Amino acid sequence: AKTVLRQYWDIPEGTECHRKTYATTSIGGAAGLVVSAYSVALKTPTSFLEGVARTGRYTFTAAAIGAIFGLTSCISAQVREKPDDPLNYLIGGCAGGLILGARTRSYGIGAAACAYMGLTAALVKMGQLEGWQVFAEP
Amino acid sequence: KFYIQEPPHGSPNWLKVGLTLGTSVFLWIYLIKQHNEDVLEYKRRN
Amino acid sequence: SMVYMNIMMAFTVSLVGLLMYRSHLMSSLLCLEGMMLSLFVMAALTILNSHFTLASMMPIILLVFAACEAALGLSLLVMVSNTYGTDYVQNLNLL
Amino acid sequence: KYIIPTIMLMPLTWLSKNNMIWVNSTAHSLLISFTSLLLMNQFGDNSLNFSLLFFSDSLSTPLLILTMWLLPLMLMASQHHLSKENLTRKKLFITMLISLQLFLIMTFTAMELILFYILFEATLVPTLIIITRWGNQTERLNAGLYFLFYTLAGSLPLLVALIYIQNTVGSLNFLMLQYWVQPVHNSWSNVFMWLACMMAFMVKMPLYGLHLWLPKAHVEAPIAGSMVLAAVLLKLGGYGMLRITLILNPMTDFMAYPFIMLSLWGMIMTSSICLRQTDLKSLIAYSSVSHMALVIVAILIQTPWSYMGATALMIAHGLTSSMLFCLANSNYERIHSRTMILARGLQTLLPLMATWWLLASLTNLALPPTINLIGELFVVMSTFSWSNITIILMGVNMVITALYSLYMLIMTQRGKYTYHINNISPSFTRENALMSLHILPLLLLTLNPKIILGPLY
Amino acid sequence: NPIIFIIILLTIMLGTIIVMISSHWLLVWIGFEMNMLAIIPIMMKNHNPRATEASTKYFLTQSTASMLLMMAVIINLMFSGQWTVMKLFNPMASMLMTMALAMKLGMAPFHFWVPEVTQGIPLSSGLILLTWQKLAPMSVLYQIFPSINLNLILTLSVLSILIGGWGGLNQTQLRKIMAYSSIAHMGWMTAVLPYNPTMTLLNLIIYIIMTSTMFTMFMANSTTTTLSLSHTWNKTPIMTVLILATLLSMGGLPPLSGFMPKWMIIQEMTKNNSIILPTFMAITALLNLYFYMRLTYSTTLTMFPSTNNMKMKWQFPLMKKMTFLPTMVVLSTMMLPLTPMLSV
Amino acid sequence: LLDLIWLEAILPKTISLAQMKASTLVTNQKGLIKLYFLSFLITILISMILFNFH
Amino acid sequence: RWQEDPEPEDENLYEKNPDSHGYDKDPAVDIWNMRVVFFFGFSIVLVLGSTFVAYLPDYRMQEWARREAERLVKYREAHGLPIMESNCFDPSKIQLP
Amino acid sequence: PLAYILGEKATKKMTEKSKLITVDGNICSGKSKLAKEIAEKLGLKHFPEAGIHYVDSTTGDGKPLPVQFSGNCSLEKFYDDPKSNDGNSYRLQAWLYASRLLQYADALEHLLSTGQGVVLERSIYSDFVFLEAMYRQGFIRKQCVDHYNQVKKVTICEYLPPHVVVYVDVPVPEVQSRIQKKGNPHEMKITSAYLQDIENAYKGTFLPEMSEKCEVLQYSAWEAQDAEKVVEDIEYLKYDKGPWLDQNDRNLHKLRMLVQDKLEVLNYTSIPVFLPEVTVGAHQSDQVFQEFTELPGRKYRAGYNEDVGDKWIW
Amino acid sequence: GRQGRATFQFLPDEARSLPPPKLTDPRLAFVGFLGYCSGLIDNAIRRRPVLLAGLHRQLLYITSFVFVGYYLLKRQDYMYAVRDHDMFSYIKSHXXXXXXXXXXXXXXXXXXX
Amino acid sequence: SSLPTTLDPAEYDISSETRKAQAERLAIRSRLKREYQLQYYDPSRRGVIEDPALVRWTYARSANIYPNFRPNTKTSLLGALFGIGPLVFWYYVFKTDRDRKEKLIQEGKLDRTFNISY
Amino acid sequence: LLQVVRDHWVHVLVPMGFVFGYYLDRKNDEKLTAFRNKSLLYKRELKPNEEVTW
Amino acid sequence: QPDVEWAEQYGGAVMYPTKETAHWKPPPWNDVDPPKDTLVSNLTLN
Repeated sequence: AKTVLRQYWDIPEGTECHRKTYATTSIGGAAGLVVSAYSVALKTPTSFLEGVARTGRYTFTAAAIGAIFGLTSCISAQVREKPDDPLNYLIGGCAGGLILGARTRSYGIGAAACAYMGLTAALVKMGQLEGWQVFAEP
Repeated sequence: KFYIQEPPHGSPNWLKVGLTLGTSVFLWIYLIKQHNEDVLEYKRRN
Repeated sequence: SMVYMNIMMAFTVSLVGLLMYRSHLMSSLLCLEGMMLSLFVMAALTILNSHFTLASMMPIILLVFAACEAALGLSLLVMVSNTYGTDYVQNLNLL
Repeated sequence: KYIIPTIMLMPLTWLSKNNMIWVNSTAHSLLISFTSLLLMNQFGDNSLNFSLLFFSDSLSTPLLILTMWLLPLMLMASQHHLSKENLTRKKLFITMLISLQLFLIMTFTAMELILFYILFEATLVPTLIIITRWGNQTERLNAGLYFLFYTLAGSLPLLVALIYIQNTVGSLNFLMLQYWVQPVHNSWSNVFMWLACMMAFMVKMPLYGLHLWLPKAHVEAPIAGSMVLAAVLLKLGGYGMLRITLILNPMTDFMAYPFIMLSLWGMIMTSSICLRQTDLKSLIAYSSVSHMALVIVAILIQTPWSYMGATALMIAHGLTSSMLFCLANSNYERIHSRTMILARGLQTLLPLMATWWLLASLTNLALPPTINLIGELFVVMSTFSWSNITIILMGVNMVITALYSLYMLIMTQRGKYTYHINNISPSFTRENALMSLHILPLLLLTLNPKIILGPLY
Repeated sequence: NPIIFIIILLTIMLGTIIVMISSHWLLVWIGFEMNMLAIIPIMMKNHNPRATEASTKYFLTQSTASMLLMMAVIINLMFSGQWTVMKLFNPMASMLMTMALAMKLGMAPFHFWVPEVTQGIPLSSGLILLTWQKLAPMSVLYQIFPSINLNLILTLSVLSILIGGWGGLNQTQLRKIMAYSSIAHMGWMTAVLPYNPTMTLLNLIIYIIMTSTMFTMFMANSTTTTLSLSHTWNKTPIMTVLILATLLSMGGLPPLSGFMPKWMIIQEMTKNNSIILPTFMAITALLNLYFYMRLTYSTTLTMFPSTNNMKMKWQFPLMKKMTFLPTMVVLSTMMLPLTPMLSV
Repeated sequence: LLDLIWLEAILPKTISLAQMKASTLVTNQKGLIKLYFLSFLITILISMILFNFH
Repeated sequence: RWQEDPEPEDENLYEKNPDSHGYDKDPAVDIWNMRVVFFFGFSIVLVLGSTFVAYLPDYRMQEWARREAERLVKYREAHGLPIMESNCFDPSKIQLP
Repeated sequence: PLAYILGEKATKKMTEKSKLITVDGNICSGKSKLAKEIAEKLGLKHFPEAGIHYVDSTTGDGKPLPVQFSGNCSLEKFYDDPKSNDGNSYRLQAWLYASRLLQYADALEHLLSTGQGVVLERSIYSDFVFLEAMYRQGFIRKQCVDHYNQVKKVTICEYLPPHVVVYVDVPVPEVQSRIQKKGNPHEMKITSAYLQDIENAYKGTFLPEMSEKCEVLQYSAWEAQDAEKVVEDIEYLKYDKGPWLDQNDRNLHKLRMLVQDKLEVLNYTSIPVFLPEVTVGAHQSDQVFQEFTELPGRKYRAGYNEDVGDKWIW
Repeated sequence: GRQGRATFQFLPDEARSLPPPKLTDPRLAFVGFLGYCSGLIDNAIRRRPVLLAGLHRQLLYITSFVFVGYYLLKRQDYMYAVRDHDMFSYIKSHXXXXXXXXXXXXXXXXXXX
Repeated sequence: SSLPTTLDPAEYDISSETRKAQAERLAIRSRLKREYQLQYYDPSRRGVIEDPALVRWTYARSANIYPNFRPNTKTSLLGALFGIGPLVFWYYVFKTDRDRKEKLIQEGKLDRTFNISY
Repeated sequence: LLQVVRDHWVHVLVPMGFVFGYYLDRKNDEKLTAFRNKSLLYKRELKPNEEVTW
Repeated sequence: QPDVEWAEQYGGAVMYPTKETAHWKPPPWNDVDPPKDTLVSNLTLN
């Protein structure tokens, strides 16, 4: 939702932490439902038995990605000065991208994604400036 | 070899050959005369 | 406002009915008839209320092209029942 | 004057009879190389303009002459190879080398950033076909795939960079027009603007990271040791770094500081690996990383001394490393395996070639001033003004440059060759000609290389 | 088939003319459904089980596409009530307009039919009639370039190159590779439409010609990579050189004129303060090049497909535009960079 | 360690990821017009609620 | 087994048959190619070419500035007080504040 | 070929007293050659049996191509005494099938344009009898037969009508004595069990050929070499309710367009499936294709060539 | 940018036929080379001996690309002039949108090393 | 590196079961030697022979990059510490030298009087 | 005269191609005629000859 | 040089091996044959 994403750029302006974590899980949980919605259409064996299990493996993990990314953003805000930094939320993306190898016991896929998710999420916090726009009109 | 066992093409067409060599010249005349007309048109307008 | 809350709802219900399947391919073409029927009523109400007079011929033309698809697509359904025994969505070969 | 004689070299090969071919392609390219040395060497106070921008001019480009010098030299080396193949494919192949040299004439002459880039990427397609066909070794496709995987993923970021700069400030086109240059204020949006302009020339100019592009192209060689000279031209093809750093971003060079450091270990650790490796071509391939790393260190400092050393090194490496590949070609055409341990023994079979081995190996080191010492010494003296500690790192490289040349010599000086029944005939007349036509221009540049190291010199 | 095959083919030509020369909303509605009745007989042709399955999968997706498009036409009477093709005048009808046109084209979410429809086509003559068919929904999109929301066009253009770039990697069928390059190129089509509607028409010119050069060179019968493999030695070696000029041009390479769309699509977008999107365009375009990278190795290498049977008699196909069009498809970047003005 | 395995690895990672994510689109949904049309209902529901445009 | 592939070729002549040659096929053309036209590009471009590399192309005012500087040293020492350098390009220009 | 809307059309001034009569099933010896030569009174054109040199004889220029260039190590003398370890066996049969597909495509094109009685010596529908008999004894691998069946399923189904009249010859098991009586040193010293298996497989192959609504006629050795008896039976027996009887507008034209070009019909014959016996090597095939280009046959074009004809350049 | 006071049917406007057409231009010669190139590879796909010396239907291939290319360049010379004309007229009418700044010797920071 | 005395007459079994194993060493050695001897003393050879021991030697170093190193263990991370480590090491060396130099230019002049270079 | 045309049909094209390049690039001087006599750098009022700089 | 083993690895099936797609058999060379067996085939009256 567009309304939830606009709320995401108002909470870190202050020092609110307990409501910031819930705002990230509402995005990650909904985005987890989007990815899992296509997986239902990939022929699920035994309807409403393993189909619920297929939603349970994706939506819980993606919300937990948002939960850790939400929590570590608040830890990085309290410790050390200067609130607006690309390096400040880079560790948050690394810790949030660390549990991609928690879905399956491998510790290699999550470690490879740790640098990738850490850099891409930092670009979002780099995209607060005027020089970064995804969609434009004129 | 002498094109044994019935050759499909020996090329004494003159129907297609006459038109391909013909219409190309017809294209040449049509382009130059309009270019000569446009050269007179460019001088008359300005 | 009043009537348009039902005939638009009937269109969205038929929109679900097309894309949802229980192996029968005949029912999808039957819903394509309903889709054109729901489009016929929705067009009729917009033209008849706001007295256009000229646009009244347009749903009649729409009715012709409704039956154009719902026959030529129906003829292909018969060709499935010629190659295979009975028409089913599950019975396919393409990858 | 350099447009439509190389384009007139194209129908020459097709029209000529099957008995000739090689006699026409070489003779009608040597007189073309004579005219480049005749006309392009003239300079006024600053940069001239030969014509309107289709092909522009020269500012600090005697590197154009080097490509014209290699215009017949590639045809010299591929004589024993492609001698048993089809006559129609011989006509097809020479035109592909000509097309490479055609775009190479264009890239050095054109003083654009837009026209330069699309013809810089127009050298990629002919090399791809030249590598993936006539490759003597298996898995040559990995040398073809990674050739366009590493380069294009770094160079397509130029389209989002170059067009962005001209949309903000005037137009890049004429370059001498581009002195509307505003100093870069060092913002986070300008971080990726600098990186995208550099990363395109961080691939062809091999660092420590993203350097695997080079040795795979040399080990899985296009043709034995003949078309490798075109890959030497691709190494010096990253001369846009001289123009981008000078014009587009002079103020913000804080981001250059980590890239010098990355290339500083691209001097020691790239020379360490080049000590044990079995392939003779790979012992030139990894040495070519270090000598071209010298330029990447130099340019990012942006001091006037570094430009003098860099422009010299671009010409120095283009005639020394390519000469070493010709020595690798002469060994591969006899044994048919590039193993250094197997091919062991000079003077017992090859007496005259052993002196040419010396005049090519020792040029990697700083001999009596050829162009390599003149290239290196100005860069080392430029790094001291940058920082005093550099010569401790640079001095280790000076030791392993001796471990380049002498190790290539000693492993060929050991007189044995017991298993070898081949290599009975010493050398052909064209074989020794490659050794002369590469080294004698280096020997003539000992006297006065004023028209070699010239960015306002 | 005698005259009747030409008459059916002429009604697709006439069908798109109704779409092109139009002002009325029900007039273009007819123009789309004129094609629906006319592609299906050419889809069948050789009385195949694959042809019956492809046509039914083609119809049921594209019949629903038209009826979704007619909803947008009726909402244009619910609000405003003007039947002139210029604007949708609605934030609701614009959604049901763009998504309906996405169904007929090879855009991201409605792409699943494209590879399986292309496989079921009997001949190379029928394979053209999908690449040429994509002109009809593109012509309407050019007419209604404003009042259409960025959030549900640009997302469908970005995702289509992503799924197109990964959609041909696990495929060896020659028809399937061409079907996923279709999905890939449609992302480059609709991305221009907000940032100046121009160049979208030129992107068609480059695409339609370059796709037609492929299938006319595929007149020498080949359906897989392994069937197009036996062509280097058993068949003519000069034919492999000319297909190389069309394989490499479909991907982003500057010496060839297939870089001419990728010239202006990035250029026009960068003018309007957007850099993060054209970066995502060019990088994913390398995955589109990667299909042709492995497909060039079928022609450049030997690959050992010798086959004991050797053809002595020379091949005689149709080859109508197989000579004039590849010369323009290979080199036009140096010839006409000013053609942007001439086309639009 | 470095020059062959680790310094290469960075982009062979993206090659291995592109080849793995290729299967999630090509091999996924084996035939069935039911499976293709069921996904179309979801895409309309995303456009109406999630990626909201009225 | 391949039943078609096994046909190896190994023929390196060099000396056996032509006696004196640079390349294979046609000895009469070989002398005219490997020993004549290669060496004309070795003679003209390297010896007559060397009289253009550094030998008199004037070259970016290297010898011109010597005659220019020598007359300017004597001029600004006898008549002027500063020794040829004091301020660059800007004599009393527009100030910063 | 493409514009048939005018005067030239299928079954126009044709398909009356003109039919494809295939003389097949000669067991092992050349017995079908005598019957086909005798059947020249009713039938206008009689094509010889396809061999190793037929592919160069047709479409080329008179004289056949050499053994090295035409068929890669393929010879009829090698199949006379068939041996294991990298031999011919199957690749000659695949070349034999390609030649028999070529002669049938020419004969059917000769039937559609200008209606004439065409006599064929051993057709496509008799080829699997010649293969399976060799398979019964240890000669051909199991995987090669399945490769042949893949070609069989595609190439045959392109042709909608098989035959009109099929002639069946069943000789005595002492046919090897008749083969020894004939002046052929190569054909002699062949396996007697192979010829017996060829006659045994033909008996189970003639039944689906007769059931395919084509007029099948059986002949004996005493009935053979009769010009009057064979011709009278062909005229009296009329083909009824057969697959040959089809629509002239749709079925006949699509058949004529596919048989018009030799390359279009043989495009399905080349299979992408890799086989060790079917010649896979490209290195020696590159020089072999270059030798064909060096040969002064075609090399340059479909018709006109340098030092062969060419009256005008244009 | 987009079309305003221009209509379809007959590609050049004829009302604005004032600018001189391209006469013996290098742009015409390159399309003429492509017309020759199309007359080279037609003898390559359809097997005909010698691309340079073959059948003389190449004269049609040269003329067609020159003929179409001439009108295509005439459209180029028209459309680039109109796009420039509407740009110049927009500045002349409004004046307030396009601002002029002249005479400045502003202080800028100097970089070290 | 050898730790005690140079190993040549030290630590060996006194003609036990090792004698049967030592005789097996010459059996395989001569087996590879005899096939080498047959492909050497003929005048009609002309060409360097293969020797599969040296072909596999080159293949061991050039190839075996991704068939090997599929279990990325903690030892590979220790090798990575010698990889990225030295590159980040000089970041606290060159910057400390630069901040020493740049501060000396502005406050308390340390610049050379006869420095016309750069 | 008769043998030279057949043997050296291609041998003449490349040096003549240089002459074509020598002439075409020389003719580009007339396109760049702005400030030929103007702009104070080497400007001098010529009387015996018209247009000194090309 | 490429051999028969390289063509088998790049064989027409699914390019790269997958756990989900294994039963997906390659299509025939030209024109697929329908399952003609088990049909209506002339109805009977009593």
